[PDB]
Amino acid sequence: AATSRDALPNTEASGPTHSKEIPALTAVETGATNPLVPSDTVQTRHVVQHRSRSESSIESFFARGACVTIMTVDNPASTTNKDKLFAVWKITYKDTVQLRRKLEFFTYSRFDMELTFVVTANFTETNNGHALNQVYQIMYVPPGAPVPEKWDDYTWQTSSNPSIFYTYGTAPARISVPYVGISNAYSHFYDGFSKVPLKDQSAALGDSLYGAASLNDFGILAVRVVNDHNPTKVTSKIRVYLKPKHIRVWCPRPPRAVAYYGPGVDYKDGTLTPLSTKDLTTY
Amino acid sequence: GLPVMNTPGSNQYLTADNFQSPCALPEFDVTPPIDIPGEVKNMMELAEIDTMIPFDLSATKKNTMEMYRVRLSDKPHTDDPILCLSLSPASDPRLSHTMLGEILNYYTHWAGSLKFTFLFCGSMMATGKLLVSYAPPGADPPKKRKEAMLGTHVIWDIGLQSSCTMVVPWISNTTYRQTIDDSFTEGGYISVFYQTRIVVPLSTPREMDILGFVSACNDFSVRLLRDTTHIEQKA
Amino acid sequence: GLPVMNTPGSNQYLTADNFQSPCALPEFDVTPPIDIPGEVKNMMELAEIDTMIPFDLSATKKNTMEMYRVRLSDKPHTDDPILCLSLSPASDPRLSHTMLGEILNYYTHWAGSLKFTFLFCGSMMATGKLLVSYAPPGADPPKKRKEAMLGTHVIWDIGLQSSCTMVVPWISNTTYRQTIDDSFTEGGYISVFYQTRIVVPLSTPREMDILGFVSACNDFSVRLLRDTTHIEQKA
Amino acid sequence: GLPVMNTPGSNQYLTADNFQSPCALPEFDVTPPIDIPGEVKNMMELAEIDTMIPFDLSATKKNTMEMYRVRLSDKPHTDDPILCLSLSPASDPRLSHTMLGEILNYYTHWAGSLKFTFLFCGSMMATGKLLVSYAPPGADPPKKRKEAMLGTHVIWDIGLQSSCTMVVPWISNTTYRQTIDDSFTEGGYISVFYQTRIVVPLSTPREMDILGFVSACNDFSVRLLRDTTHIEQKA
Amino acid sequence: GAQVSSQKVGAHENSNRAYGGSTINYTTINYYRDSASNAASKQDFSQDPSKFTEPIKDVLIKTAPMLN
Amino acid sequence: GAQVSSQKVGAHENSNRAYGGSTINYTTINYYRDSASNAASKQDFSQDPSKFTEPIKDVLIKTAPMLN
Amino acid sequence: GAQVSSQKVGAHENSNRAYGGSTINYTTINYYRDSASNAASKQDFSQDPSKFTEPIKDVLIKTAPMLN
Amino acid sequence: ACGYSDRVLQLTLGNSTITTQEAANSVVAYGRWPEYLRDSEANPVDQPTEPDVAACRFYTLDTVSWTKESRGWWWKLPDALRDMGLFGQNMYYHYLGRSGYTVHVQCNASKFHQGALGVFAVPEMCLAGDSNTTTMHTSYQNANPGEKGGTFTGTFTPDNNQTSPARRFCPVDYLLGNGTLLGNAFVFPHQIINLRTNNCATLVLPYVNSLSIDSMVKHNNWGIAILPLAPLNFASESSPEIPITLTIAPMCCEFNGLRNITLPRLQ
Repeated sequence: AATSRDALPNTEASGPTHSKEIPALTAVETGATNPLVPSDTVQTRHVVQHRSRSESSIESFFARGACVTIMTVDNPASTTNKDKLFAVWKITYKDTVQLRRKLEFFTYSRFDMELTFVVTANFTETNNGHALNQVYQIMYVPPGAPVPEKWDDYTWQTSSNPSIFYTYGTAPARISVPYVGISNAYSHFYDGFSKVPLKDQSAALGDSLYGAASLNDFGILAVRVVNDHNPTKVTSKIRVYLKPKHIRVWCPRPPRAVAYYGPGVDYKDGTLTPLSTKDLTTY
Repeated sequence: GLPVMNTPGSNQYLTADNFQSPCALPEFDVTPPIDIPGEVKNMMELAEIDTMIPFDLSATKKNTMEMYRVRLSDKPHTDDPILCLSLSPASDPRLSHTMLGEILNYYTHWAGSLKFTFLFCGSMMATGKLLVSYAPPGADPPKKRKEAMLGTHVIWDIGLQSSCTMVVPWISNTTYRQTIDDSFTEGGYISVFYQTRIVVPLSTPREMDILGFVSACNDFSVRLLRDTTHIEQKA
Repeated sequence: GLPVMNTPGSNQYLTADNFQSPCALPEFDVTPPIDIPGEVKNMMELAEIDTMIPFDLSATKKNTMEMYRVRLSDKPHTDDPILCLSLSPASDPRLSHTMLGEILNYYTHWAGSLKFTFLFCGSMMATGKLLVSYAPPGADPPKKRKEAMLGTHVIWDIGLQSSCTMVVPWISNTTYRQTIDDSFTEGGYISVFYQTRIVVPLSTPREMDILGFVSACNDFSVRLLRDTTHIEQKA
Repeated sequence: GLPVMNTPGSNQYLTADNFQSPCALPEFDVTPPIDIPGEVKNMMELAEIDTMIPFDLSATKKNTMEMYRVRLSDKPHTDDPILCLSLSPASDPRLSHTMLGEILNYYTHWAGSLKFTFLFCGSMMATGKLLVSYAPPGADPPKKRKEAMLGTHVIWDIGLQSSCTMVVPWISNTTYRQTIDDSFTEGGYISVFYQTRIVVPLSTPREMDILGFVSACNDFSVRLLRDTTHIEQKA
Repeated sequence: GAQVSSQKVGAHENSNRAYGGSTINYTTINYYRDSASNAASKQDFSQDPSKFTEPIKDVLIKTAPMLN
Repeated sequence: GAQVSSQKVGAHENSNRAYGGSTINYTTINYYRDSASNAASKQDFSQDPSKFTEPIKDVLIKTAPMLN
Repeated sequence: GAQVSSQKVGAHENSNRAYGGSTINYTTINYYRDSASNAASKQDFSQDPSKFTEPIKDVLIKTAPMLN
Repeated sequence: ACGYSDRVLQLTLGNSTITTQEAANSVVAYGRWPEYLRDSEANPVDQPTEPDVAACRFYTLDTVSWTKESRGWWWKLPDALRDMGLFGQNMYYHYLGRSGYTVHVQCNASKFHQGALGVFAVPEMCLAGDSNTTTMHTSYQNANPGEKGGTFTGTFTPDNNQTSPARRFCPVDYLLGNGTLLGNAFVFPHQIINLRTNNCATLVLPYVNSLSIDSMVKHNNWGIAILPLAPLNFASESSPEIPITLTIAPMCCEFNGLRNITLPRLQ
């Protein structure tokens, strides 16, 4: 019944005292934190508190949609000596600091990823040319499926691969995805290995990187330029914005203190110093 | 069919917008949730858990253990502050990183009473009385027990019950204060002084240290979410 | 009329999307369906029908009949596996093509207990006891009856009832396993050994062969559809 | 789904349009309103509060205090107007700035009866009778008490009750008048004359001044909002 | 002539109703006169795999001996 | 199958109802069969911070002495 | 959860109802959960100009003498 | 009534019994106390084995000496035990093992010493390695120290050897080893043993993990990390030394899918 948009317990009035009751004194060893209300260390009046935590709720903290990655792709002239560029990004929030620190406050999470795409595009070369409104294909290639070889190959036939055909210049594309986790919460922090080493085997044959779980959890995104090699080479960028909608979090871990380094919690030297200076006796 | 009219604001994407959108994997049998020990329903819950304040931030002692140990001595009673602190559970470098102060940067307005808890970490024999004090803004910060004394203080005692907590009652001119070092929405001033002196018997460590913790009270709340300055993504 | 607003995600085609669309042939009198013998309502139904495992995949014996006949002999009792198999009803070349293993590639997560059925295809006289066994992952695969024996086994008997079935109970750390040779979501290990030896009387074929079949149980289910690697369209 | 049709007037922004639009800060806990002393529910409320008319606008006396003091003397009774004024609570420079006349520029049509209130600001001894008068348009403006007298007048008296108010009854050919100096929708003519003369005893200031105030009555109302000419933004 | 049905929500927080109780529905409206134009209602069934797994001119009891 | 709920208006003038009295509602309609496609209903709850603040193998009375 | 209200028609011919009788209404539907997103309902009130026109530590009768 | 004052306890899980006398009324991870797997949320289909008393009892690991230059210690529970009686043998024998815990960190001084040991029980404690070149490359043999456990360090030291590296964790203390401030670390289930008062800390940790029951040989769950908050001092003496010693007890544990014995390359 106590929803997020209620109204903090109104401040009760309170006069002098001289009781053997000792609210003020704690003892942090117990790990428990004294739930002392303002009403204890001072005489308080009867304030009718209207303010509510309706905005700090776990749902609202992650109410904005963060940018998980950018993806460069380009359609060059047929006569191009180089193969046509089709970017392929492996679904995993861990690419940019922002959304990665928010999620990282919690040990485990169960959310419904609601991916949106703001696709842009300019003419590379100095050459003064034209290009009929391009259309892009954003194929979701599920963990284990065959990742696209050439730009135009069979893999793109997409008989069973959830794909979106975005026409340039239009309301930015959006596809909601339900908890696609193998477990019961995406583990923001995995302690342990994906293969245990066994004595009756070579040090290699059975090794593995710490913290890594599934080879392809979330999946991979194949994005091509669907049209054919056009005289005027046009490069494009597909910025994907992931916004965790129906979300839940567990175990409140302390926020990242020093600059992120790689997919693993590991940290580079130098960046190791986070705090700022201040005299132990200056306001 | 049905004559409609596209309204100013159509084809417009708004990051924090909330509209229903086609599902990429139709029918996908979602895996049933288990009952994992330790859920969290609202950020301000975390705000009510004490986190040790790194009181000392001297070039030498910063970014290293020594930063949380506020040393006290058996020096002859003086009337000078054995720590200060600008109530800005967001701005002041001393609080800017504590869970509370770390969550406070992801917001533009904080409110409600805070509760500083101090733990005497030293020899069971050592005794003494420390005066933890707060004085709302707009007046010379307190630099002498004589001046700080006048404000809101809890003359604490180093005994069996090893810790204290001086609630800083939400006394402010606005309903919420800027979570940035703004002058109009000033915080106030916190400062612990010796009400006596830490007296010790012979063959005792003459230099014990105190650790301070800070947390919000079931009154505190924040609003208007933003991006914390705390972590940068270089290139 | 009616002021509407085009929302982020408009004019967007989504292959697996499900929206009503204008009908090309309006009124076309569809032909009434008859009751054709043999309907199918759900793929996992097919998954519950045994399909012979091509156990031998040796350059010589592969892609040819000899590939499904697992030969057994009247050799003096040994403690070595007369077949192995990595429980990966999707990954292991040995299962990758069987109906079950063929449907498993059109998916990203499989689950539920499987059931391997072995048929002794040899002279009515020949007898013997074969120990079909399974051992959940994370331990040295079993290479001796002495080690495999410790796991989950069904010490089968070559008699009147010509076939057996060792159910491999769904014992796994996740609710579904990756239908790709992933290390974290490892399958386990299956392996038939001679519990005695195939003993035969005089004037009998001394080298009979066994055929293995595999299928899912009313527990098995798959999710998150994909494109099978199995068939390529060159140019 | 649902076959719709974009209607003439789609994707069209209309400044004064009123359509629901996505919220930028979803959930933001708005701060509860207090009960601030002095609310206003409708502009025409302000229109009913008197504001002193700057009657004199002579190059010398304009834009300076002297502009609101309409001086009267103890001169021997004459039949000439001691002030004029074109009823155009919007157009005539004399009214164009008063609250009433200042709000009237933010509109294209005004209506209802106005009420001019005059305050005798002079020596408690000085007495006299001033004839404040109004004559609807379409006739030679009144320049002699003899001609103004014929119209709608209130022959006021300088006594204990220091002020008077001549209501100008809404007498007009249209339901509202152009808040611009339009000829068809003419206002009329206001003009105070001495009905006797301001007589004073010896040792009294022989040149006292009168201040005029103007305001609307619970009948007045305006319509069709526009941008006041009064304040320009150069570059 | 609304076609309101219940979705199969995985009791997700603040989805409308879950482990706090409640159900989740969704409105549908066939818009075209021609049936072959309706949205694939996904409310499909499931038969017993028996017409393929257990097809015999008799009956098979599992605890019994196969080849009687 | 309309999902009409009450907004939490800050009693704003001429918003429909406030300090003159009245309430404010908003219609919602789940349109897609797949739940993970519904609009985040924002009607989320709030538990007591106790499983983190006050977690002990006993009970803690504030007016009492901590370390008994 | 329709919000049907009456427009203030100026009894115009064939507008739905006027000098032949009848009333005119218009449907409204708050669509967003956040109140500060609703259409300015324009059904605003009007107080008496007294707290500004007639503000005195007593009462003023018009037919009476001002400065009593 | 009587001396049932919070300060004295008498833990008895299994056939072992702890009876401390300065006891700071114990912590129960997240209110949630350890229990068996309810059929409603179970996963693997065989019969789960349950050592019960055979395992559930208290196992003392090995003691750590505590000086002035001491920078902290860290254990990886699921693993930390791997030897300790049957919970050691059952540990390896099964592919799946869900186990709860009761860590009792023992350490007492005289009324004349001083210092505070923050005993933090971090769920999914992923400590960071030490190779500025490649990330996570930390070796297993090295990643799971068992009965002995590892130890936090003063300042980070990058592993340069690259013909072949040292592949270890280089866990800095102010960053709780996982690159996140210690002063903020008081968010995990914890107790500060503050020499003046209590002479032990008892945290009961219920199995926490994204899965119903998971592995053990592989994946770790809880990890204890004891850090000296208030450095130890005693009398104008060069250096003092008190010995901190933890005793853990695996509670409501169960294991699935028996096999052949696992024998990891721990050397």
